[PDB]
Amino acid sequence: TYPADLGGVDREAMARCIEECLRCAQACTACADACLSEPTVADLTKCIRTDMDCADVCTATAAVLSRHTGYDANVTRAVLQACATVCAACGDECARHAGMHEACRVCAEACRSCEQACQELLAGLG
Amino acid sequence: TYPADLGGVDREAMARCIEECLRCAQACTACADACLSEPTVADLTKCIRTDMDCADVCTATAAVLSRHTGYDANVTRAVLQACATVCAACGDECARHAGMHEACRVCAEACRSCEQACQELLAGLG
Amino acid sequence: TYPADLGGVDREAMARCIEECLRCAQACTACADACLSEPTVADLTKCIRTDMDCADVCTATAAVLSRHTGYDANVTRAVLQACATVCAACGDECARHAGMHEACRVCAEACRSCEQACQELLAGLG
Amino acid sequence: TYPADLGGVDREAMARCIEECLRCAQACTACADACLSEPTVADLTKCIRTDMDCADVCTATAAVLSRHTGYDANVTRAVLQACATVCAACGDECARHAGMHEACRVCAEACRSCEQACQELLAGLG
Ligand SMILES: [Cu+]
Ligand SMILES: [Cu+]
Ligand SMILES: [Cu+]
Ligand SMILES: [Cu+]
Ligand SMILES: [Cu+]
Ligand SMILES: [Cu+]
Ligand SMILES: [Cu+]
Ligand SMILES: [Cu+]
Ligand SMILES: [Cu+]
Ligand SMILES: [Cu+]
Ligand SMILES: [Cu+]
Ligand SMILES: [Cu+]
Ligand SMILES: [Cu+]
Ligand SMILES: [Cu+]
Ligand SMILES: [Cu+]
Ligand SMILES: [Cu+]
Ligand SMILES: [Cu+]
Ligand SMILES: [Cu+]
Ligand SMILES: [Cu+]
Ligand SMILES: [Cu+]
Ligand SMILES: [Cu+]
Ligand SMILES: [Cu+]
Ligand SMILES: [Cu+]
Ligand SMILES: [Cu+]
Ligand SMILES: [Cu+]
Ligand SMILES: [Cu+]
Ligand SMILES: [Cu+]
Ligand SMILES: [Cu+]
Ligand SMILES: [Cu+]
Ligand SMILES: [Cu+]
Ligand SMILES: [Cu+]
Ligand SMILES: [Cu+]
Ligand SMILES: [Cu+]
Ligand SMILES: [Cu+]
Ligand SMILES: [Cu+]
Ligand SMILES: [Cu+]
Ligand SMILES: [Cu+]
Ligand SMILES: [Cu+]
Ligand SMILES: [Cu+]
Ligand SMILES: [Cu+]
Ligand SMILES: [Cu+]
Ligand SMILES: [Cu+]
Ligand SMILES: [Cu+]
Ligand SMILES: [Cu+]
Ligand SMILES: [Cu+]
Ligand SMILES: [Cu+]
Ligand SMILES: [Cu+]
Ligand SMILES: [Cu+]
Ligand SMILES: [Cu+]
Ligand SMILES: [Cu+]
Ligand SMILES: [Cu+]
Ligand SMILES: [Cu+]
Ligand SMILES: [Cu+]
Ligand SMILES: [Cu+]
Ligand SMILES: [Cu+]
Ligand SMILES: [Cu+]
Ligand SMILES: [Cu+]
Ligand SMILES: [Cu+]
Ligand SMILES: [Cu+]
Ligand SMILES: [Cu+]
Ligand SMILES: [Cu+]
Ligand SMILES: [Cu+]
Ligand SMILES: [Cu+]
Ligand SMILES: [Cu+]
Ligand SMILES: [Cu+]
Ligand SMILES: [Cu+]
Ligand SMILES: [Cu+]
Ligand SMILES: [Cu+]
Ligand SMILES: [Cu+]
Ligand SMILES: [Cu+]
Ligand SMILES: [Cu+]
Ligand SMILES: [Cu+]
Ligand SMILES: [Cu+]
Ligand SMILES: [Cu+]
Ligand SMILES: [Cu+]
Ligand SMILES: [Cu+]
Ligand SMILES: [Cu+]
Ligand SMILES: [Cu+]
Ligand SMILES: [Cu+]
Ligand SMILES: [Cu+]
Repeated sequence: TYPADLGGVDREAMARCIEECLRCAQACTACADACLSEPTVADLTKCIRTDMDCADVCTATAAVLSRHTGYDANVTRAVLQACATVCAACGDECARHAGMHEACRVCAEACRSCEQACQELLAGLG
Repeated sequence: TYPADLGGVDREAMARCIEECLRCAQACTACADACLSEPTVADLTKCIRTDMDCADVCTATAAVLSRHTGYDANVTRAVLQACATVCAACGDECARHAGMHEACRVCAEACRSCEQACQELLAGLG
Repeated sequence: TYPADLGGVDREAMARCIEECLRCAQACTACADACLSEPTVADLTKCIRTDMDCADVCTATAAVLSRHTGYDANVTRAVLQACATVCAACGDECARHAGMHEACRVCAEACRSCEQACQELLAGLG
Repeated sequence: TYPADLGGVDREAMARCIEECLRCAQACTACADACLSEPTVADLTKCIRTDMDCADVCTATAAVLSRHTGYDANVTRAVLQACATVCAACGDECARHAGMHEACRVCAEACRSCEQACQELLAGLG
């Protein structure tokens, strides 16, 4: 897909990462809201905050990875590393409420899946 | 899905609107980039600008519509009206390059589909 | 600033609206976080949700209003109306906690100021 | 500002980084639009693309850095590294058009300033 500098990149891995980022951003926005409406909250504040970060970073990553013109591997690697890191953190935080709140079980799966997609694409941008 | 103030809302129409916004934001980000890489551009500048607006508004609309806690129909109606309006404008602009650039044919379909989803949900929030 | 279609627009009002949107988005992001950390919360859930919507819409509005190329008054009016409406809603919600939480007093002022800037610019785009 | 895990962080450096991210996001959005309207473009396509990435990452970074609740230094470091990297890339790209287009001179200064603010805050999160 387009420039020589993106020669040898897995276009399927790029497509999977973009779809995973958009699904994971929406999952995290939905999960921050679901935790907000739980008669519990108070105990879910780090979870809500991490959901908000994870939605913001997945949104930005989906946009950066969607652009081929004037591709810069340094920018793309740094953005993928940020998204991998926040997805890992948000997956772990949501998994802690997997039994207390069904929304966090589903969101934990979304974060873990997007973490894997970012890591797989990052590993191939050498 | 959650509060009494969202009694009588079509949850399926709400879900379709959220998925359409995320697919249309990514379609418009991809199309701004595709037009940027076209040996043409120069003639595609309004198209690129409208793609950027349409991605920004679809992103915001997907997030607002994903939230049920403390739902406010005035805010939701105003955001859906904005998204309907920009999707209409971006659909028309991309359709003009439908024969010159395949990306704009696909993006025009995305904008028209998301315009319909916003209008259908807006009509039922009375 | 640029096209004939933006002839007769107040460039100072446009600049004030953009700066107000960015200051108000950050104020609302900060206030959602401040309410999240308040030993209270539980009672601040509509406030947090409205802060999140208001940040998302102010962010999108700042970007749309920053663009002059292929200006479309219908899109700009609809986006300003959405931002005015959410700033009004978020200003009212934060003002309710003005005495309980200092963050919401400061955020209420930010929302009211950005509401005024959107309304003033909207009134002149006839 | 709030949790023990943010003990020893420079609150002034945190505030400067947030303001720099919001000013730099708007500078880059404005510069992508300014390059789009330049009778040149064609030659400014990498510049426009990098402006779009830099606006998206600065927007996300401003939001993440605005949140104190459940602070995670790994997430914050990774996001600051991404923002530093894209600001460096966008500063260099805009500087190349500093003499051809006044918008890119002003945007290059914005990118360089925000790069410095991210690097200074990152260095102190050890
Ligand atoms: Cu991704
Ligand atoms: Cu993601
Ligand atoms: Cu997510
Ligand atoms: Cu949640
Ligand atoms: Cu949660
Ligand atoms: Cu959560
Ligand atoms: Cu998450
Ligand atoms: Cu994420
Ligand atoms: Cu991502
Ligand atoms: Cu991620
Ligand atoms: Cu999570
Ligand atoms: Cu959770
Ligand atoms: Cu949860
Ligand atoms: Cu969760
Ligand atoms: Cu998640
Ligand atoms: Cu989550
Ligand atoms: Cu994720
Ligand atoms: Cu996540
Ligand atoms: Cu990912
Ligand atoms: Cu990814
Ligand atoms: Cu939608
Ligand atoms: Cu849409
Ligand atoms: Cu779209
Ligand atoms: Cu396009
Ligand atoms: Cu186009
Ligand atoms: Cu376009
Ligand atoms: Cu579009
Ligand atoms: Cu859109
Ligand atoms: Cu939408
Ligand atoms: Cu739309
Ligand atoms: Cu379009
Ligand atoms: Cu087009
Ligand atoms: Cu096109
Ligand atoms: Cu298009
Ligand atoms: Cu489109
Ligand atoms: Cu389009
Ligand atoms: Cu659309
Ligand atoms: Cu669109
Ligand atoms: Cu829509
Ligand atoms: Cu919609
Ligand atoms: Cu504004
Ligand atoms: Cu605003
Ligand atoms: Cu605000
Ligand atoms: Cu607050
Ligand atoms: Cu609040
Ligand atoms: Cu609030
Ligand atoms: Cu607010
Ligand atoms: Cu706002
Ligand atoms: Cu605004
Ligand atoms: Cu507003
Ligand atoms: Cu508010
Ligand atoms: Cu409040
Ligand atoms: Cu508050
Ligand atoms: Cu508030
Ligand atoms: Cu506010
Ligand atoms: Cu507020
Ligand atoms: Cu506001
Ligand atoms: Cu507000
Ligand atoms: Cu405003
Ligand atoms: Cu405004
Ligand atoms: Cu910053
Ligand atoms: Cu920045
Ligand atoms: Cu910038
Ligand atoms: Cu520029
Ligand atoms: Cu440029
Ligand atoms: Cu540029
Ligand atoms: Cu830039
Ligand atoms: Cu930036
Ligand atoms: Cu930044
Ligand atoms: Cu940056
Ligand atoms: Cu730049
Ligand atoms: Cu440039
Ligand atoms: Cu320029
Ligand atoms: Cu520039
Ligand atoms: Cu810049
Ligand atoms: Cu720039
Ligand atoms: Cu920057
Ligand atoms: Cu920049
Ligand atoms: Cu920075
Ligand atoms: Cu920074």
